[PDB]
Amino acid sequence: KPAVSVLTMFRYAGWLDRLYMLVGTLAAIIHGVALPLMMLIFGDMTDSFASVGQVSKQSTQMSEADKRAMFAKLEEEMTTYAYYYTGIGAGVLIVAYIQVSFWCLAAGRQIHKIRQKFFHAIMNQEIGWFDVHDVGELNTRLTDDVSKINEGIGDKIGMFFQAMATFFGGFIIGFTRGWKLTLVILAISPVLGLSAGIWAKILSSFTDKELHAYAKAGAVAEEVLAAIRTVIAFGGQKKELERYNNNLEEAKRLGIKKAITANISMGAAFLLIYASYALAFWYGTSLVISKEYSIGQVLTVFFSVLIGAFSVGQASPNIEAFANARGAAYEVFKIIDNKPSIDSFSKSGHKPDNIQGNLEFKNIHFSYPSRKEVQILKGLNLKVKSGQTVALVGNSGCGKSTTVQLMQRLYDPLDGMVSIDGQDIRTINVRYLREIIGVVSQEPVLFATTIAENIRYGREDVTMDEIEKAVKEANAYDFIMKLPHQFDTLVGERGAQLSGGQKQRIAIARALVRNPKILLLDEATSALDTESEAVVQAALDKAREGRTTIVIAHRLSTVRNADVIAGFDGGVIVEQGNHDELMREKGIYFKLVMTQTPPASFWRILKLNSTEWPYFVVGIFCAIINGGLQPAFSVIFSKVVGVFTNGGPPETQRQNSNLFSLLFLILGIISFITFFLQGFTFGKAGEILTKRLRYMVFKSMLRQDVSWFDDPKNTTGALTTRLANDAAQVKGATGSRLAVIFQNIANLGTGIIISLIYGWQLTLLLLAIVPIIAIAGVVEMKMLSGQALKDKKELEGSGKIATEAIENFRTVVSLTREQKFETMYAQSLQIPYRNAMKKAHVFGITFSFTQAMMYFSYAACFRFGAYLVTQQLMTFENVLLVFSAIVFGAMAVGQVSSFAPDYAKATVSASHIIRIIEKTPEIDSYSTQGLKPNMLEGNVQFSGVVFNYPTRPSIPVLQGLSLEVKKGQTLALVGSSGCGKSTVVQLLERFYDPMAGSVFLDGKEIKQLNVQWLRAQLGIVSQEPILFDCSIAENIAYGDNSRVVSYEEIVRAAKEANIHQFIDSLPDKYNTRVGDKGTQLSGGQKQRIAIARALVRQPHILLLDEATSALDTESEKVVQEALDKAREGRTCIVIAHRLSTIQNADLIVVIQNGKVKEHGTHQQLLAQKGIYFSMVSVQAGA
Ligand SMILES: Brc1ccc(Oc2c(Br)cc(Br)cc2Br)c(Br)c1
Repeated sequence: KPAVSVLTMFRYAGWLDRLYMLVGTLAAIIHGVALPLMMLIFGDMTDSFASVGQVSKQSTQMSEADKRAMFAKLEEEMTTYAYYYTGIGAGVLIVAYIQVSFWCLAAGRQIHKIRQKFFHAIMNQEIGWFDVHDVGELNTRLTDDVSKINEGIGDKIGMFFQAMATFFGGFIIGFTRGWKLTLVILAISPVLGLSAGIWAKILSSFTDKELHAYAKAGAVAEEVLAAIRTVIAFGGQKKELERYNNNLEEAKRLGIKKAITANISMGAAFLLIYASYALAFWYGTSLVISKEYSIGQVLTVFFSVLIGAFSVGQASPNIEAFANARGAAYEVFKIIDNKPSIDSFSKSGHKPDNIQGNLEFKNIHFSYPSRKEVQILKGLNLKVKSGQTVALVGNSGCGKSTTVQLMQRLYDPLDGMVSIDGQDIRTINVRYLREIIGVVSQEPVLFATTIAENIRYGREDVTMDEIEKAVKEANAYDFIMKLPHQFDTLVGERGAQLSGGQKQRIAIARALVRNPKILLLDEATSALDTESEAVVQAALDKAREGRTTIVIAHRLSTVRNADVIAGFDGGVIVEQGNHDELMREKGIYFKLVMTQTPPASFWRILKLNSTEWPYFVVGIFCAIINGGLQPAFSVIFSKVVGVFTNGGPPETQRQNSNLFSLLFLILGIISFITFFLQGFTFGKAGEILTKRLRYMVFKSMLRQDVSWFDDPKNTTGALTTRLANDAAQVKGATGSRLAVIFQNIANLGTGIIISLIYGWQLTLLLLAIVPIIAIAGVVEMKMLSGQALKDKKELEGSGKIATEAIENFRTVVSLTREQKFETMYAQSLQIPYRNAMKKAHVFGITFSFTQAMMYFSYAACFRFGAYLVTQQLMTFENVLLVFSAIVFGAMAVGQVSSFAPDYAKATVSASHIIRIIEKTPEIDSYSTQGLKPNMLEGNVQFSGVVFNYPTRPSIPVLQGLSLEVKKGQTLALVGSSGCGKSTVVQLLERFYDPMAGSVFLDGKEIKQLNVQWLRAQLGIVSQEPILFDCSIAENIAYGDNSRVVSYEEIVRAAKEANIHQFIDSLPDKYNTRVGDKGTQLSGGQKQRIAIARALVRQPHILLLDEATSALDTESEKVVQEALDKAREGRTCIVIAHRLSTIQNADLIVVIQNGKVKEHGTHQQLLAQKGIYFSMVSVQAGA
């Protein structure tokens, strides 16, 4: 919404840039003007053939006589027109180069300047300005917005003016050569504007419906694939597929409905558009029979106007290009034009010599940019004498840290003054002030360059001698020399990551080359390892003694030797003095002392699509007819102008034109009828295989075993996404693109034959010319993408050293050396500039070439069409025919190149989808194999089990685990931590087979047992029960599948679980809808429901996995009261973390390191003393 003055935007264009734009825009208008002229001549060529076309047939007496006057007229005329044509082509060749080159030149020249100025502006902002802003956004704002600006002031303007030139130029010629047809042509404009308006309403409204339509299915898929382990446990994999299939079934119906309507729309629209012209032209005929117009003039106006008419449309994008570029320039120039109070690029203010370094802080009230919300310094008084070293101590607020902030004048204070020597800080030059102050900060930063270079950021003029003394005076010499490459090493976020204590010591060296008279050390020892801390501390102590210093840390080791110590409470300076005095004060300081002590041929996807042998042949046959039908319109048009040009005696013409125009409208209706067909057939044929594919994928997906679903690669979202995209994308490829690709090859084919047989060698020529301009049209785009990628690569290097400068900014400014990064940025940019210059010459040449190639190619159409061909008996009516036929047949091939990516994007999306079906699991629930034992009573043996999770085969969970539990008794399971407790239940559900060892139930190894039948006997109840959205009766009935469960049966289970209070309490009762769509309830009820479905199954085995995990107060007491009633009739395993409620358990088992450690009945483990005793003691105590 905000935008910029048109004149400010160009403020960096002067002298030449203004001229370039003037010559370019000029040439741009000449260029535009060229096309409607070219069409004007196409009238005069017509009148020439038309005068001879009328007189030639008017004879029917003399022959040789017509070999004289006619041919002479054609000779002089055609040569004239051809000469002019060759003229225009040269014209466009020149202006088209001038157009793009100059504008791109201006663009480059300015954007270079914009970029430099912009970065300079970023570095000039004071810190309070950064504190309030997001640096990341600002950098992305550096690289993206300047690009928008460049796009707008680029050759797009030239294009705009070329377009307006064709539009004006079109409608002028439109009006002068006649006022009638133009008005008649504008008259039909609203209709075309109106039909394409139905499209923006249909598309936008229906696009949501499908996104709404599948949103119902992909919801199923989301609550399923999220709940997977549950549906896997309860084996609802047949139902959860059935549901998805039932929503898919609707989606396809809506999908076919859309297919019907959208094609009706497209067809009807097209028919309106073509009827609309055909009337303008037939109206154009009605005025020729009246001898009001010439048959060539009808052309001249009818072309010029439609050209100019569409030229409006072709300009519209460049308007947007420019506008966006204005709006993009607003926030950029706002930084450039913003001026700081502080600067630091300013040359102003005193520069004292012989600074003795006497500092004082007077009544300083300050607040950081968070402003009125907080005031962190309320008053203040502090002096520090020259050569002394003062220490600042405090509990919190780090108002300590603020004084170091004010002393570099990063912020100016609200009220009060900071005084270096006698003078107010604000009277001294900012840069020089920063140059007389050294700084060592808590988190040290090193820019990416050599150590010498980072030290060279202390001062730009320095020699390895001074570097050496500096690092040796920081005692950083010894440790870096050992490092390879010596001072030439690397540092940064990338490469050569070092000890912090070494980084700080390079930082102290950097600070030391500064030879500052004032030192600020903030926390520099804090957040550092104890051993190296002393190493650095020594350097700090050696860094002072030449200087006056203020230091802030939480280390009261370094403070003692400070000449003065200062405490803060609430921004108010409170205690000051030598250490001893402060202790004698027994105040804040003392208190703190005591406290701290693969693209490939995939046919099989089409083989799946072969489920329909028909609906393809229908569409294809139907589309090829449509292909053959298109050029016939050109044939008509050719003979409408043809017979009319070839007329001879005028009486017969008027009756014929009617016949033709009638036929054409019979063809348009036959075209509509074929088009809707080729649309609908493919559409339905797409929508059904969409179902088949999504079905088979979703089916194969429920086949895989928990091992797969654990993968970081596959998460619920990524799968729904993979599920939608891949299925849409293959529909696309077998969809419209193919129908069209066949319609068009048919269109060129049926055109090329007609043309070829009519014109001998006329066509053969056009087929030499067209492919070359096409290819030449492609190579340009290749070069374009090439240059684009290259420049992207090059400005990226610069933006990288920008990112460094502005992300680490508060440090660079502390060191000054902003001019450094300015210069570096500048040098970096210099390559894309010299590049951007070449870009213009290239862009220009390619464009001009592809225009010229078209105009000269036009000259060849007629010069050969006349002369050699029309000096022969071969005729004009045909030359027109072949012009249109071939030239359109080609432009229909233009659609091939456009649908090219739709195929690739589809095959890649097929690539995964054919694999996701074919992948098979280790444990497949689908295998009907497995024993299905007849004997009821459950036992469970875990023997010698070693298990590692497939995702994390590093730290093992189970190593040599062994358990046994008899029927009808509870096995309590305790652990130090982890899924060691929980993995048991997973393995009994056979989510996994163990690596080594084995687990039996009835004495049969489950590994050889039927996977499904196994899980069918299991009473799984987990931490967070996931309930699908549906009647709670169904969430319960989920407990048993392969059969519909009785109402009284799901009642009994809700009676069991103690959930009945709710289920009767509700208005709907058992038909109420749950899952946070229809209704919401707390976890206790959800759980009791999960308990209900657990024992609807009438399992022989409950599995209670930390069932009380999320729960509170009486809710626990009631759920536990349900679980406790659920077991004791069954084999049970309870890993519950309430050991108070495990006290009554037939066996308790303590898991340690995946081995069982302790086991026995409660009092039996209580009789011992060890892990379980410690477990029951700790949380009974706490
Ligand atoms: Br009759 C008659 C036939 C084609 C005409 O222009 C074309 C041409 Br030429 C080609 C196609 Br495809 C569609 C139309 Br509409 C006109 Br104007 C009148």
